[PDB]
Amino acid sequence: GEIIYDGGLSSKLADVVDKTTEPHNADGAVKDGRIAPVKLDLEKQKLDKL
Amino acid sequence: EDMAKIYGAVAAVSKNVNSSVTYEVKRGTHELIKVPTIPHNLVLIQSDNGK
Repeated sequence: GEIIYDGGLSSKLADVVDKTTEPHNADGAVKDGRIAPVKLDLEKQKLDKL
Repeated sequence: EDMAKIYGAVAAVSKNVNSSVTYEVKRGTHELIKVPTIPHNLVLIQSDNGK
């Protein structure tokens, strides 16, 4: 007989990244208007500029 | 045009708000090494005749 349903494109709820990501704000449907997170080189095992 | 410039300046100072800080907690951590051999310090001294 004629084929009515033979599957199709399947929508996925989630996109799970497999790579470690740097901290970030919202950039999709929600756009964070605040300043992006500040990166600080805080903990140093050896003195650099002191 | 004057209102556009005034509203632009106000929005600029409203966008000057911090969100968060990110840093690394690494002080106090040191790299380990592996010792493959136990340092025993024993020698066996035996006479020529084995007595």
